[PDB]
Amino acid sequence: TKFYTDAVEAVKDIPNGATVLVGGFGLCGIPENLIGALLKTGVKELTAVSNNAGVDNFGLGLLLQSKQIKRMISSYVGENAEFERQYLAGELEVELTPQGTLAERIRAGGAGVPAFYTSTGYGTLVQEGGSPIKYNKDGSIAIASKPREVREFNGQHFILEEAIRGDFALVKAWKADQAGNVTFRKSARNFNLPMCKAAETTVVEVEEIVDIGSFAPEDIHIPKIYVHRLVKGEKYEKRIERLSVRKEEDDNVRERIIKRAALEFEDGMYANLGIGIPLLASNFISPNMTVHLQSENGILGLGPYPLQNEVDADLINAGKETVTVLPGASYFSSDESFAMIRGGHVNLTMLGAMQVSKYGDLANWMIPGKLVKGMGGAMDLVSSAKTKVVVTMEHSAKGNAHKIMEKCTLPLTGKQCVNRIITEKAVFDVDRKKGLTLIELWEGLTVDDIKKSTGCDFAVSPKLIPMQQVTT
Amino acid sequence: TKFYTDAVEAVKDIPNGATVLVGGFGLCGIPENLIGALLKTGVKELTAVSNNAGVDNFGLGLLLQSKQIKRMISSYVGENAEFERQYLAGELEVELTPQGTLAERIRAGGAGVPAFYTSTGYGTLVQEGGSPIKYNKDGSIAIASKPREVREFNGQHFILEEAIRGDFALVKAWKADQAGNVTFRKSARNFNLPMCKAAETTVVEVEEIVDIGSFAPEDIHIPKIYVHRLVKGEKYEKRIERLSVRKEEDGDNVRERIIKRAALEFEDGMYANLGIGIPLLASNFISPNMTVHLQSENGILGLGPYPLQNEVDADLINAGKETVTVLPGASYFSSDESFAMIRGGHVNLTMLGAMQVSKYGDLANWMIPGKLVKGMGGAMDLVSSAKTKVVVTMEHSAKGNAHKIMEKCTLPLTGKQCVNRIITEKAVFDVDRKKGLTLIELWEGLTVDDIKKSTGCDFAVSPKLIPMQQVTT
Repeated sequence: TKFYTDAVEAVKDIPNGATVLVGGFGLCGIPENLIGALLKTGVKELTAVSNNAGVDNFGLGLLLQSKQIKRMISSYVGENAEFERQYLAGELEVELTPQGTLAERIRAGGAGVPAFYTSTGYGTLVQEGGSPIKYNKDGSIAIASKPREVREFNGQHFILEEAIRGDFALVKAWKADQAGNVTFRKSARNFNLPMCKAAETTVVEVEEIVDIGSFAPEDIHIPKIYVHRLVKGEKYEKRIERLSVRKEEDDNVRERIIKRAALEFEDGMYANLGIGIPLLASNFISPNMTVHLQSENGILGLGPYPLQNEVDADLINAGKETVTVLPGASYFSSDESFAMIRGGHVNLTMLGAMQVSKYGDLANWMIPGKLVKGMGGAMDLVSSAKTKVVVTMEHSAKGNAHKIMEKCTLPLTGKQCVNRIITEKAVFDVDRKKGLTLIELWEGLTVDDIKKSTGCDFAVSPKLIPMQQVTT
Repeated sequence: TKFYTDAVEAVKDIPNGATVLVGGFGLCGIPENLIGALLKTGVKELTAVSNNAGVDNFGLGLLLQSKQIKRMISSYVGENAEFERQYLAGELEVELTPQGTLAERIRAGGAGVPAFYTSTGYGTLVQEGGSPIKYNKDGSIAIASKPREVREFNGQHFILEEAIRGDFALVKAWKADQAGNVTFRKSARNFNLPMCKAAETTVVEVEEIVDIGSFAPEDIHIPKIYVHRLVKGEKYEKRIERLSVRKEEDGDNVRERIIKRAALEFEDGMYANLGIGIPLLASNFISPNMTVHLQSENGILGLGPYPLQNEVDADLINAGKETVTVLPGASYFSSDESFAMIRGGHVNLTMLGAMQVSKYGDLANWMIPGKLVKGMGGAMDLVSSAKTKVVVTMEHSAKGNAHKIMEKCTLPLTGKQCVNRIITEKAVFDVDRKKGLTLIELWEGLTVDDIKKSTGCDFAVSPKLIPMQQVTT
C-alpha cells in the first residue's frame, strides 16, 4: 500500500472518461476528501458507478454541479435536483441499476467472474431493455438500456448480468493500519468494501491511521492486498441528510393499514420494511415479541430513532434517516446484504406499491415522465420465492382509480412476486396461478364494495373474517 | 437461532441420501462433534460436499469408515487411505472440484445465484468432462464428469458453474453469542463461513457460547440470520495433522539450485502464493531487508515461519496442512474470499511445482491416470488469471532424460497457456502464449545444445542470455 499526504496527489492521474467507483450509501461513508480532490483535478467525462448521487451540495452531487460526470450507474438518484435536472434535461446519461445487482456485478469485477445469473429484474425493463439511459430534451429516449439474456434454472427465470470494474475506486473507510489493512464503521461500509476490490487502482481515504496490530487479524474488513493507495482525510463534516431524533417521553385509512400490517409480524422473524406504512407498522410490534429488522445498506437489527446524544452519521436506515441499532446487531457490505436478501434469507419483505397485478406483478419504481428516481433495492427484495412479500397501499388511487388489476399499467418491479395485499378496505392473498382471493374485509364494507374498487375479479375465502387491527 | 444441548438432537432429522455441507480445511475448523453425532445417527448414502476427506481416523474420514457416504464433492482427497480404497474399488463416487469453484458455487447457493462464469478449469477435464467420478474394479470409468459450458467474455474463455446448496450444513465455529451471532478463529474459517449460508438447515457447533454484546457488531463473521441451529461442542481434541515446529537457533544439489534461483523471483512488497516444496523453501532466502506477503488459499494473508514449541495452534496451518505462524498485520478470511482474491488476480506471484509444461504455457500438475488421483486442490484457480505471474519450479527432466517441457502435455492439464516462466536446475525459460519459450538463463557449465536435447519443444535464445543466477546472499 502506498501512503499519501495529499488527496490530489493520490487521484492526480485519473484520465478523462475513466470509469470510477465511488463508495457510500446516501451520504453515509462517502469519500468526501477524494471527491473534493477531483474538483481540483478537474478530470471530466467520467462514468461514475455509485449507488446514489449524494445530495445537490455534497457527495457525488459536487461532481455533478461541476459537470465532471457523463455517466451515472446507480440504483437510486433521488434528493438531487441538479441531478434529475441534468437527467431529465438530457445533460447526463444514467443507467438505473437494481442495487443488489449493482453490488454483485461490482463484486464479480474483483472476483474473476465475468458474468452471473440473478432473478432480480426479470420481467422488468432491466431484463427487457428500454430503460431510459439518456433523454433528448423530450420524454423521448435518446439512449435506451438493452435487454439482458434470459435463462431458466430449476424452473425459475434469471437474467445474465456482467461484471463491473473501474479504472479507479474512491472508497471511504474508518481506519487503516500502517500495513494498509482497512476496516469500516457501522453502516458506512455498504459499497465501499466491494468496490475496494474491483478497480485497477484503488484509493482509500481513512479517518484515522493506526499502527500494525491494532486490528485482530480475523477482523480486517479489507486486507491490505486490495488497498493500492491510502490517504488520511483532512476534513470530515459528518454531513447528515435526514435528522430523525426521538424524545424519551413518547390519518385513518393509513392508521388502519398500519395497524393491520403490524399483524404480519411473528416472533423471531427477519423482515425488511420499506419506507412509510411498513416501517411505521413495526412501531406496534408487541414488546414481548422480537423481530429482527434488516436494512439494505448493510444492517441487521435496527432499533428506534436515536435520542439526541445517539445520532451518528455512520448509522442510517435504507430511507437515509439517522437510526439506532438493538443489541446483537450486525453490519455487513452491500454485496453481502443483497446475497442475504437475494438468497431469500429474509422472512418478510413489506413495501408500498402503486399497482399490483392479479397474479402478483408489482409496480412501485417508475412513473414515465414524472417519477424516474430509480428502483433502489426494491427489485432484489421481491426476487425470491422463499421470501413472503406483502404490499401495503391504499385500495384505490386519486379519483377512485383501480390500483389492483389484471395487468399493471406502470413499469414492473417484478413478475408474480406479491404474496399478499393489504389495503384499508381488504386483505388479499395472492397466488401466481389461481390469482387473488379475499381473506379479510373491513367492518362496514361488502364484497360488492370491494368488487367495484378492484380492476379484476377475485375469489372469496369461505373463512373470510372482518379485517383485524392491533393497538394491542 | 434454536439452541441445543445435544449434538444428535440437532442432526437427528438428516435424511438418508441428503446433501450435507461440511466445513473445515484439512483437520482445521472441522465440526468433530456434529460428525460424531452422524455416526450415532447412522444416516446413510450422503452426498457430502467437503473440501477434503479429513484423515483416515478423524474428520470426514470417520463417515467414510462407517460407509455413511456415497458422494464426495471435494477439491483435494489425499492423506486418506480408506478414502482411495473406496474410490479405487468403486464403492465411493467422487467429484474432484477445483477449490476456488467449490467455494464460489457454495456461495452462489446462498446468494440467489443459480450459475456463474469462471476461468478456473477451462481447457481442463473439468471443462471438457471425462473426470473420473466413479471407477469400476478393472480401473476404467463407470461415471465420468460432464462438460461445463464455455463462453468467452472480453477475449477470454470461461466455463459455467452452477450453485451448490445442501439440505444441511455442519459448520464449526469459534464463538456464538446468545442471539446466534457467530465468529471464526484464525484459519479455522475457510469453508465454514460460506457453507453456513447455503443449506436449508444450518447446524453450527461452537467452542463457546458468549452473551450478547461480546462481539463488535461490524465484526460478526456470520450474522444470526444464517444460524438455524446452534450447539456447544462437548469434545474438542484439537487434532493436528502435521506438526511443524522450529527451534530458535537455526534439498540436494539440483534441488538447492532451483530453490536459490526461485528465491530471486521475490520483489519488495509483492503478494505471492507459494506451492508446497521448492517454492515454499525459496521464501526462506528472502532478504530480511525485503518484505513479501504470503497468501494461503485456506484463508490467510501474511504467513510467517513455522511455530516455536509454544506457538503451535491447530487453528493456524498453511495450504500444505502444516502448523504455521503469522506475521504482524496479517489477516484471515473465508475460502470464497480467498479465491475471489486469487481469481481476481490480486496476488502478484504464484509459484508452484509441475510435472509437465507445454511450449506455450500449458500446465500439468494434478493427475497421473491410474497412479495419482487426489484432486487439483486450488492449483487450477491459482493459474486462472492473466494478471498473476505464474512460474513453475521443477527438475528439467524425468528419468532417462524423458522430457518434462514439450509441445503438448501428456498428463491431464491444470490450465491452458497459463505459465509465464519455467525454472529448472539447468535453465530459466520465459514463456509466452503466442511466441512460445525464450531461454533467458543458462546454468554455468551447460550449453544451449545441452538444453536442446533435454527439451521437447523449440525455443528461442535471448540475445541477453546470462548464466543462471543464485542467491545465498
